[PDB]
Amino acid sequence: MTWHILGAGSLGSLWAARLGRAGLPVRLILRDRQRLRRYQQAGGLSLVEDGQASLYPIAAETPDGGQPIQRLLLACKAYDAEEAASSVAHRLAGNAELLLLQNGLGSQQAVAARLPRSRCLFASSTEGAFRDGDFRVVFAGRGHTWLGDPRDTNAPAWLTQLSQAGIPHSWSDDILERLWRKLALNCAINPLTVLHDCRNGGLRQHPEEIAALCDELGQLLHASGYDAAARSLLEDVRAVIDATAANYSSMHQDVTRGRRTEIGYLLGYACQHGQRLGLPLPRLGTLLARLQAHLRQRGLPDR
Ligand SMILES: NC(=O)c1ccc[n+]([C@@H]2O[C@H](COP(=O)([O-])OP(=O)(O)OC[C@H]3O[C@@H](n4cnc5c(N)ncnc54)[C@H](OP(=O)(O)O)[C@@H]3O)[C@@H](O)[C@H]2O)c1
Repeated sequence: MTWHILGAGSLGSLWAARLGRAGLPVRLILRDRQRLRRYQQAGGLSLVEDGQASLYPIAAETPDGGQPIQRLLLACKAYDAEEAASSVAHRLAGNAELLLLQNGLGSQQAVAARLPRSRCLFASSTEGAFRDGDFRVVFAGRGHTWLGDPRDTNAPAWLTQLSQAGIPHSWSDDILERLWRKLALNCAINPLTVLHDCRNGGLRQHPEEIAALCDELGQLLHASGYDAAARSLLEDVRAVIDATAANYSSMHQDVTRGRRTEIGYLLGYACQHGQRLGLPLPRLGTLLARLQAHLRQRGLPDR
């Protein structure tokens, strides 16, 4: 019943540390043998909570070696999920279950199609963590993780050992309604924060734009069958603005650091989904066209 962890980043290490320190079998899957040596010279994962650093010596390995994988946590970026899961597709057993921690939509379905003999569970986390070195992660803020599977709504029995490890979670019968809620939340805030180069509190100065975006995002939510999310969206957005008024959004921090943006699974997925239907979403489309041009202007990928 080993917890295999693919993607020893921010969320990946935070999960690996909490699972391993609670006595559960955990195994890190690092990229190559070079990373495995750099991990063994460090001695384990360093977790920083309220300034206090602790060393968790979690066993690690490479994709080629190891035992069969019956439970895998995919904790990489959405644009790397397809390539990550395929690197250990040769070790997946017939009863393997995958926990997909990716943000947005699109990559989860791509992983499910690439691995049809495995069960892919969807997750939506609000926990905060960032890296401060190759094997050092700061537990920046507590949060919650929703779980669920659209095909198989029965909850697995191993949810209890997530509680033992201190990992807050809840099983949702309609997990896609959660992901669409968080996706529409991301589209109304993060693209404008990049184009205007401002904190989330700065969006108060653009109230007409927020209302126009939430309107088109509300139509997209209703056509997707999520009526409750579309009615409360405008007030859900304004609540997040006040709660994170002093913060820079995640997409703003990616562009600032010259990193790739998960746009292809957030605003890009939303504009494509409305096209698959029949909804004209012009303001979301021009917002996407501006954000793509903003990314290309700095040599960053537009997808
Ligand atoms: N971080 C948060 O607080 C947070 C909160 C909510 C949601 N999320 C979502 O969770 C996901 C992960 O975010 P993160 O901040 O944890 O990212 P991150 O810091 O970039 O960690 C991703 C990790 O995956 C590894 N990886 C990528 N492709 C791989 C491959 N093919 N084989 C092996 N390892 C591979 C990377 O290795 P390298 O070190 O070599 O690059 C990296 O360690 C994202 O979709 C994000 O939107 C994150």
